[PDB]
Amino acid sequence: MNHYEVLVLGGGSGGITMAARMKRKVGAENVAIVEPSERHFYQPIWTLVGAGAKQLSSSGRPTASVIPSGVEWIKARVTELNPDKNCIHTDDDEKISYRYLIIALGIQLDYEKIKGLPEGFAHPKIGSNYSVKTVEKTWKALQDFKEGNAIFTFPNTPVKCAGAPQKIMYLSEAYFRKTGKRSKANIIFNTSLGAIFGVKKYADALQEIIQERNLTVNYKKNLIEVRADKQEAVFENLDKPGETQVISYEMLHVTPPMSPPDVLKTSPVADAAGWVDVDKETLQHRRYPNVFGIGDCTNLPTSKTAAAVAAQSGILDRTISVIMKNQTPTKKYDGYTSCPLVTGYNRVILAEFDYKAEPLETFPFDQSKERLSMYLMKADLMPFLYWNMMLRGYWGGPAFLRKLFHLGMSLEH
Ligand SMILES: Cc1cc2nc3c(=O)[nH]c(=O)nc-3n(C[C@H](O)[C@H](O)[C@H](O)COP(=O)(O)OP(=O)(O)OC[C@H]3O[C@@H](n4cnc5c(N)ncnc54)[C@H](O)[C@@H]3O)c2cc1C
Ligand SMILES: [Cl-]
Repeated sequence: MNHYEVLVLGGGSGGITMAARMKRKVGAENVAIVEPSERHFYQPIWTLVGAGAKQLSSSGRPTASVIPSGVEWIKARVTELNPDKNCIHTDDDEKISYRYLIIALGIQLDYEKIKGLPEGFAHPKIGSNYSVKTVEKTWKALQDFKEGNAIFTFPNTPVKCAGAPQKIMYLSEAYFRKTGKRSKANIIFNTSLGAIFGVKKYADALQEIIQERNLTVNYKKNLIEVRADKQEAVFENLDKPGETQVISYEMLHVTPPMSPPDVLKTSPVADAAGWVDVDKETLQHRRYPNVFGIGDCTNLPTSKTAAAVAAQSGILDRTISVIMKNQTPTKKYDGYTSCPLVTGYNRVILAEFDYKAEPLETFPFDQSKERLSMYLMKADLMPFLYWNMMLRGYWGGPAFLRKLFHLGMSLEH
């Protein structure tokens, strides 16, 4: 049975970042990544891809080109987790043991929970920014929009980047004004949630936009059926159960229902809902002390964002180092996360907050305003930071940046 001191499950944002950091602690030959996909994507780009502002090719690189040098890429899927015996099963019929385990399997998309998807994507006028197979269909549907309803959904499940389903709406509405079709478009946001955003400061700002641009937002409305050939969508009224509505669309962006990865749902490392059961502050597993979790696959009570993964990687780096010296972890993860809310083709409301859902802004100015600077940062600077800093283990969030920015705001006050 092959053994690795540190075994990383998943070759995404959290997996590649943790493998880079652990490589410095224990050596590249003592680290392994279990990842099936041959491509690695910076998913935050797909919002602008579906809006036509960015190309899909720029968001992906071969998985081989982000594996840390010297670290073994176990190209396969995880099929079973047996933490009581510190081992893992693999769709190549291979068993792997570990001294420490880092689980970073992300979140799972389930378009099939909606009738009848994904078969409906074979037809025009419908897309989804959440899949590499459908993000370009969002842009094609936005280009070919003539007249009618432009409908954007938010499912009744946990999601990754909760702001993305409404980012493309603001971008679509700006495109309609840009190209002389706003008078023809009826923009509808049907969300299963009862609020536009989970933080008061940024939700109030997003509400100003919704009123100013005459966007229709129906809360507690969930998409249940797509009749793609008919170009109809069926929504259920979560507020009055039993009520359903069939509505035509000239453009339909679908945010799929999401769930923990299937291999984790009934796994011994999951909680009652299927997420990896980890400590809120240290990211160490609550049952098995040599198991750790990071990212969308965990039950960390904060937003599932790559920005949260960056902040979690720094905490988890310390947690495992302290555990490696038999000590007790002291640095607590604050639940930092950020959703770069694109409101136009050159504006971004940069929401940053913590576990208490209170703003934790990095910059001195008020980030609840739409800013060209925050757009230029997200579009033209974050991608470089992602490939070159974070995936190499040199980015643990903007905590140090926030402190030194506030120090200068004390030098001035
Ligand atoms: C459209 C969109 C826009 C977004 N915009 C932003 C943004 O502006 N800011 C932000 O902070 N976040 C954003 N996000 C969120 C961000 O992309 C994710 O939260 C981030 O990638 C989470 O990292 P992760 O490692 O936990 O998951 P991932 O990066 O998705 O990694 C999961 C990996 O696990 C692998 N895997 C799955 N199952 C198995 C298995 N059984 N065995 C082995 N490997 C497996 C997958 O192949 C994948 O490589 C956005 C997401 C989307 C979809
Ligand atoms: Cl760090």
